[PDB]
Amino acid sequence: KCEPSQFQCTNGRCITLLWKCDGDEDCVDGSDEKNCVKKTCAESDFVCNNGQCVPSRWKCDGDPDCEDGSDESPEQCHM
Amino acid sequence: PTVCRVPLAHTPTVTKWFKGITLHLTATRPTLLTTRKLGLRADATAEWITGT
Amino acid sequence: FEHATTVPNVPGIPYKALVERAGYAPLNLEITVVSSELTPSTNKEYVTCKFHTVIPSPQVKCCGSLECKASSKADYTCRVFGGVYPFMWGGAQCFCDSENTQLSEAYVEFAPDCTIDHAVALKVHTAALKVGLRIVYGNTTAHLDTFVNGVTPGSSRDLKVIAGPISAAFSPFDHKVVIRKGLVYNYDFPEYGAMKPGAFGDIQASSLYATDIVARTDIRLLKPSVKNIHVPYTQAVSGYEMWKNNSGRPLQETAPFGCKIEVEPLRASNCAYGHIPISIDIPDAAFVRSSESPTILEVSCTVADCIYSADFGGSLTLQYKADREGHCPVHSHSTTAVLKEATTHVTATGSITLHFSTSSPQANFIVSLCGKKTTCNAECKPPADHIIGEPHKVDQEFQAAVSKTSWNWLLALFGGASSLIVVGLIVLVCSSMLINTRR
Ligand SMILES: [Ca+2]
Ligand SMILES: [Ca+2]
Repeated sequence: KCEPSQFQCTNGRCITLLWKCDGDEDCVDGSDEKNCVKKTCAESDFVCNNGQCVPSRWKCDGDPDCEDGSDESPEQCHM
Repeated sequence: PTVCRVPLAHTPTVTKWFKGITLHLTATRPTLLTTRKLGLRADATAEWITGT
Repeated sequence: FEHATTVPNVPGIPYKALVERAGYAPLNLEITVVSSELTPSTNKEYVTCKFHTVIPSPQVKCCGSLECKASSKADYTCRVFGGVYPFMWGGAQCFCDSENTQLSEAYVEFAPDCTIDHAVALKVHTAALKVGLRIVYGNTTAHLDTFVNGVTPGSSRDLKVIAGPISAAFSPFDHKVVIRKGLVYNYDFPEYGAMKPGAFGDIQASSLYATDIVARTDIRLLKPSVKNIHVPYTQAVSGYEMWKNNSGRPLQETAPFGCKIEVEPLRASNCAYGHIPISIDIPDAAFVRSSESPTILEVSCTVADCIYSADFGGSLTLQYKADREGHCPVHSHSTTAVLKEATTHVTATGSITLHFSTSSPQANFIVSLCGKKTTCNAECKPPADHIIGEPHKVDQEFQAAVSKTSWNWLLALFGGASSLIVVGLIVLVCSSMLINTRR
């Protein structure tokens, strides 16, 4: 264990709270990001109809990237 | 409650002589030097040190 | 068996002893004080912080009189002022010219940020010592936390150690202690109910959310002068703020005996004072017959080089002749010299180099190699380094702290003086009866 000044990975090694819910994966299994409510997308980040945060460059790149395929739907980017 | 990043001062150089030490301290900003003896009497000191 | 040992209470230097009973091989005892906890019995007096002066909306009676009604709120000041004629944005609020009266109220509260910035005034009674130990006997290592009171049979599994009462009762805390954001101060705070304006504890309460807040902050209510509606007041400065300005330094920095003051609970950890009369109860399975242990037929100790220092600044080689292989304990039967190791490999004939530490300027300690005591004589020079980063392993006696050369010369001078005294005595007694027989 470790002090409340540190957040425990689900591995055994604990990183500080400033590194938790900061948009950066610094847990081996990512248990420091996929628990907090910071679901915001960046200024340049495209948003799927499914809510996933995908880079804007990935949109209509020719290959499906997002779970629902909205990134490559003909409606979302005309072809 | 949260966590703040605070400065770490320059590690002092210790000059050793008979029953005493000399601390050559470098501090660009006011820094706290606290000492105390580990016996029956503390003789604790406190000083805010600026400069070398 | 019971081994009456007196382990010095300093956290980190092992205490090496040797336990024997007739017919059994000696065993090596190593007691290490890993952690210490001095937890005193506390009693929460009250909680104080910066007060928030609450001035309610003024009450005005246009043509009439208002009365002061007693209230339970902290430092409730209440005054009635005649002839006011107050003004708001819109002009006169009353129709009488000089029969108006204003009711000025001002009580005190707890600032919203006091859930973090507040002080707890505690009275601490006598302290208790709880130590974590590292008894290593033979080959097994045990960990246990015991109370140093002399009566509790605190036992991990079977070692059944009893920590006898500490020789010198010590406590970094006086009777009254203030705890603020993890800092502990030794402050003679005012009692619950006797609060002075401008001093620490002018506002008091059992808890931050209690309804029994009491305060004496000297709220003086003044006659309104401006035409606009106003409650004028003057108040003493916050005693909490003044104390925060001139608190002094915490016990975390002014404590004696190198104690670490910590909160939740209030405790002083890793203190180095006094002695612990600890009694051990070794399981009989650890001990072994002398017949099976190796025996030493002849051993002689020769010491190469030694400086008396806080570290292990001594070396020692001894030649033995043992009839059987095995392991054997090594121990120094003196308080001024302590060996680094406790056991060593014994093989037929050979020599072993054991490092030790001494404080006397003469290594005149007696070493044991599974029995068969031997004496070492040396010439211990002062150390080269002035300041070291590790505590002294042995105490400073008086007989050992003076060298044998200095002993020889001091004894020579004193014995010479006594020699003149005794020759004077013998000559006067030899002359007395000679004079008596002369006549
Ligand atoms: Ca992170
Ligand atoms: Ca795509």
